[PDB]
Amino acid sequence: YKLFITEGYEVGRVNGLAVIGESAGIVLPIIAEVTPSMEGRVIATGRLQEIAREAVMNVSAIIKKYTGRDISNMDVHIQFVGTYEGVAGDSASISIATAVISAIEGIPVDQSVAMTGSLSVKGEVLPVGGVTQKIEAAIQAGLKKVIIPKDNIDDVLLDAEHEGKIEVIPVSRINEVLEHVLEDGKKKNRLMSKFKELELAAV
Amino acid sequence: YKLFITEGYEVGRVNGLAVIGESAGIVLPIIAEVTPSMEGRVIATGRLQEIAREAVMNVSAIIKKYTGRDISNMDVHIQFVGTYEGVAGDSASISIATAVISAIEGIPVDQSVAMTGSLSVKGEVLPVGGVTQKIEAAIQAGLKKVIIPKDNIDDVLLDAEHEGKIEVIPVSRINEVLEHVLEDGKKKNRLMSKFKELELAAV
Amino acid sequence: YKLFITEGYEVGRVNGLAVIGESAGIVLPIIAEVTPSMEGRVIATGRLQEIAREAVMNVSAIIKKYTGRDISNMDVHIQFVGTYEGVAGDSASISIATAVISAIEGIPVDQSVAMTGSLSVKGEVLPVGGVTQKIEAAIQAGLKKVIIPKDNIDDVLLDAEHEGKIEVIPVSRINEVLEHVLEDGKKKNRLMSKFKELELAAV
Amino acid sequence: YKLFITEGYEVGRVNGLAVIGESAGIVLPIIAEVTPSMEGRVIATGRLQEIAREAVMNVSAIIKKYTGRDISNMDVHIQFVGTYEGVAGDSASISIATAVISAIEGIPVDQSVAMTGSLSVKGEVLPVGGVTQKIEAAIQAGLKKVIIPKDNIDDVLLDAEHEGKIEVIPVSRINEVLEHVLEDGKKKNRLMSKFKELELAAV
Amino acid sequence: YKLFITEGYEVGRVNGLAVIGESAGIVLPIIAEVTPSMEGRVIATGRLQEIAREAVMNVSAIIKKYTGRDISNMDVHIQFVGTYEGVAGDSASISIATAVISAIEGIPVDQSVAMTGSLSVKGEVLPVGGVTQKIEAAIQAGLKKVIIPKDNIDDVLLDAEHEGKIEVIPVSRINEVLEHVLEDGKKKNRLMSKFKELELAAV
Amino acid sequence: YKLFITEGYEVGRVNGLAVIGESAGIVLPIIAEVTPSMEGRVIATGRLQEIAREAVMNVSAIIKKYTGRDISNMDVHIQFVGTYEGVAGDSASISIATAVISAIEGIPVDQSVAMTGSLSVKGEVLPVGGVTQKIEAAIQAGLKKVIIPKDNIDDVLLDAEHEGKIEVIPVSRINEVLEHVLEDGKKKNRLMSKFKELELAAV
Ligand SMILES: [Ca+2]
Ligand SMILES: [Ca+2]
Ligand SMILES: [Ca+2]
Ligand SMILES: [Ca+2]
Ligand SMILES: [Ca+2]
Ligand SMILES: [Ca+2]
Ligand SMILES: [Ca+2]
Ligand SMILES: [Ca+2]
Ligand SMILES: [Ca+2]
Ligand SMILES: [Ca+2]
Ligand SMILES: [Ca+2]
Ligand SMILES: [Ca+2]
Repeated sequence: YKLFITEGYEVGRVNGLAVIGESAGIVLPIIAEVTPSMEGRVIATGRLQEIAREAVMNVSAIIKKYTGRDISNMDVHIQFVGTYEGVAGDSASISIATAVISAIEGIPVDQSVAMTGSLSVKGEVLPVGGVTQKIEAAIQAGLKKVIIPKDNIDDVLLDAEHEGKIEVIPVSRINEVLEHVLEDGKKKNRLMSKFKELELAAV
Repeated sequence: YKLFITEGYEVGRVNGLAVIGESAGIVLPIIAEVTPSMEGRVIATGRLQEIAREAVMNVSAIIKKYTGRDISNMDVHIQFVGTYEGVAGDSASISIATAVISAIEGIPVDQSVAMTGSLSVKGEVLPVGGVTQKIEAAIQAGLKKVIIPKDNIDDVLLDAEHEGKIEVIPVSRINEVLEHVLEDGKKKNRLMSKFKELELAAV
Repeated sequence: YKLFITEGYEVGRVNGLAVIGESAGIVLPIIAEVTPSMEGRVIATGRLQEIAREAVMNVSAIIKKYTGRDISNMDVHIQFVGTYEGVAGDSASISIATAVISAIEGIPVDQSVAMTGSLSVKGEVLPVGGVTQKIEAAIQAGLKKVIIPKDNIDDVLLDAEHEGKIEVIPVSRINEVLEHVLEDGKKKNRLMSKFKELELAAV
Repeated sequence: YKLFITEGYEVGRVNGLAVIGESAGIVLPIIAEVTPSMEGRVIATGRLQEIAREAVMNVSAIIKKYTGRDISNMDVHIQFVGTYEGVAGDSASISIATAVISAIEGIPVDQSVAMTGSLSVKGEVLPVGGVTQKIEAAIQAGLKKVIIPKDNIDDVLLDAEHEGKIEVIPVSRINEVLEHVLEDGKKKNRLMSKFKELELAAV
Repeated sequence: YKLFITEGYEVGRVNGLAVIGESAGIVLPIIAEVTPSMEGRVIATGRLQEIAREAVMNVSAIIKKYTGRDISNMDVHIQFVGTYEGVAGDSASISIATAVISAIEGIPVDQSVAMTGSLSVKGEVLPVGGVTQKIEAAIQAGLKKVIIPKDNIDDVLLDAEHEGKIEVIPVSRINEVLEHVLEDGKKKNRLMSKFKELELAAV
Repeated sequence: YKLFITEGYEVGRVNGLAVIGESAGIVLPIIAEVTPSMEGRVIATGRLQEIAREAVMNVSAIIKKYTGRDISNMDVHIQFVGTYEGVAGDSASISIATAVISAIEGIPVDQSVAMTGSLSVKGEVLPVGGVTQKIEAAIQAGLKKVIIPKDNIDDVLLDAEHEGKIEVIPVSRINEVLEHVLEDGKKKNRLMSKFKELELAAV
């Protein structure tokens, strides 16, 4: 069996990438759900709960500012698929941020696209460690594309055999992430139009 | 003596399945109780407390979203029946999730049906390891049926003698689990109607 | 000297039974005290601290649900009388649960009645191992009665000489335990009336 | 040189008694200090650290309940004076409990009075082994009095020559211990008045 | 890769300096965002959340008093770039305060200028520890200037080789910080004019 | 470096004194600022926030009654200079109360005068613990005078070498505190005249 889906579109699920030990890449899928608070909490458990809190708090800033969803009155549940000892995750992981946006908006995410990077509270995608090793894991999982922070482009060093097996997509900002992974449609168009101001503000 | 019941309907009790060591299956009954918080806590102890937290947090998302029970203001007590060294449980175990739903709703669970799988925060049943070995344990305990994640169907490899001794029921979603194990009646009908939106959302 | 009392009524003290090594029964008295938390902690130490946590967490569920004592804001101190290497205790020991109820309610427990069994979070008394050997220890200590889980009744096999020396009382539920060991009186009546709903719910 | 003081009053120091090997008594002085936690810890090391934890946890129950000191937010340091291989200490040693009370209250303890016994979480003094041999050690150290659990009174068997050399004081409860060893004064009066409810509750 | 930018102007981002362990300096970039509250919260997580609360509360005082922004009805998100164990940050870090002002005003901060210091609620820059070591980190990161509290000027002791590699700028007050790091322009002029009263009040 | 100023007059800043651990004195400067509320809040964070709330609420009573400042429509920011683990502050610390009065009135406080004491809602200065140890800290910091509650005068016990290094000023009431620390001038005269009724009422 496998804990990631390699093709198709799913709401609230993103193929993130992380490292186990010092150097081994893994596909680390994230599933998010948002609910009414019945003040909202970030609900997460385990070794990566701090990363979940970082990502959810940072994405909440951009959601409030640019989309106007009252995420402060929602509970946000973050699930990491596959428990591993010694996982090193991306600070403020963009995969978690993306899963939250997908969940709140009801817009499915392309499972063939893995991603790694850290979300700034301003909507920028900041560099992370282990990019080559994460890309390798994505290739071994049969994923088609991998989003990485633009500032990590020169960190990519793959074998000739692995090069060519995956499309590497460098990004500066969260809206480029959403452009590449969200399912095309009315909902996406509408959301992307709200995020345009983030791009205008950031350039 | 035995720590599982093999027939009849009980509130808040589910015959889960787990692995001890690398490969030996065990029946791992879960008993859950929900109480007023007198913010609610997940109350669990021992080697499997993290799995209990995962399952309770994930099921809380679907309970809040689809049933509107204020589970955030309840304490949720999870008990694993039978302490074993070296138990490997299902992440976000569906048996724990089911026991919690049964406890909150007061709808008994069929003890003749064992289950294994991991609950997503979206209500999906995700694949787990050791499915053949868990099925074997269910057969040795005299259980009639075993629910497994659909994605584990091709992981089943039983002897001719064991094949035929238990009905294997693959599932995609939590509501199918509840369909098969919850006692038929007004209460079930009412609950299943609330969970219908989960199925609509997930398909 | 002796570490158990064989007759009379004492608040917060119960003659539990356990096993040392594989098969030797022992009387294992438990003394409990509850205090204000000055969030409450289970305060216990030694080899059996996990069993103390299990029993206290499980009894807390029934105390909150049925009696409304704010046990969550109390510290609960569990003492095992007599340190032994290689003690195997009852999971969620009913003797610990009973001692806690006695301590919180100020209702003394009959020292002539030993007990063994595991408390479910629903208030059921679940079967345990070594029942014959525990009964033997109770007989050797000069105790008059021994409460055991009903599901262990067929596990009793005593010599003709030992048979007849102790009254074996099988139980299904915690309120039967309390019926047999708590001192008769206004306080007991009042508490038993609160626990009646547990019995109604469990039957 | 000697590791015990035989006369005078000292804060936080008690002449406990223990056994080395199977039968040889020793004077085992305890020194305790309480500090702010800067959740409080029991700080102890060596072969007897478990006994220190037992005694400190049990006395904490009575301190919280009857005196209202927030011992949960203090660190409690326990020192055993004289390291010996093969020391068998009293479970929940009353000497450790007494040293802690003396330290928290700033009321000195009479060094001419040795003691042995186990503290229950309810404030009772429970019987221990080796009482004759501990009394002998107290006599050889030149101590004037020895407190023992009342239930050990019939365990005393001294030579004619040793009989008569020490006053044996049997006790039921911790407040009798404190009555005999704490320095007379305003502080003692005040503390003894708080512990009166323990005696009322225990009789 | 690197987690700091060494040149250019960015809104809401400041190259702060901190210490890891006892003595090692690090560049600790801060990114801040302010949003509508949808009462405002300081939203921060991790080991340095208390410092973030201090800095945001202190800067809020000067923002309310001198600029009249209703920061009380904004959420203020603070992100520390790069998670490290054992970071010791500046109390009420001026880098956090500056990032908040930059974010609320939309005026970019010069990334070539690092800073360390503690903001008083009156707008003063108070001394901090580890100034030499922080300056060293700034030099190793390739930063051009470092702002330090004036009272730390005599704490600077750099090698001949490091001296000369960075401009050290001592400051008394927050407006001098803003003078040196904020991008020149209409927006800055306007803001600096509001802060002039702080300087008048503080001198 | 140092976190206190030892000479000169500063608005809103007071050299308070506190204890760390059980007995070590520290100089704990307080800085206060008052702003418009844009209902007013006490804005404080950290381990001492409750003391800040106490002091600000108590001083607000006397400010409203005797000076007529509408402090209810101001935010009051309290900053403790120097974070320490295990600080024990003065309940309703007079240093915090004084800093607030200084901030609201714009009258500087003499930094050479340290103080300790608790402010009553009636304007009295109530006794505190650790006075000798706080005085010692003031002496070690090079402060010239220390205000203490009159009822603590007999608690002072300094070495011959320390005696003589600081002027100890006992006080009954807040206006004596203000007499000794506020800068002489029109503003002070005016404020002291308003507080005269407090003294008349309290004598
Ligand atoms: Ca390509
Ligand atoms: Ca590409
Ligand atoms: Ca079949
Ligand atoms: Ca089937
Ligand atoms: Ca009989
Ligand atoms: Ca019977
Ligand atoms: Ca005598
Ligand atoms: Ca005697
Ligand atoms: Ca220069
Ligand atoms: Ca310079
Ligand atoms: Ca003088
Ligand atoms: Ca004087």
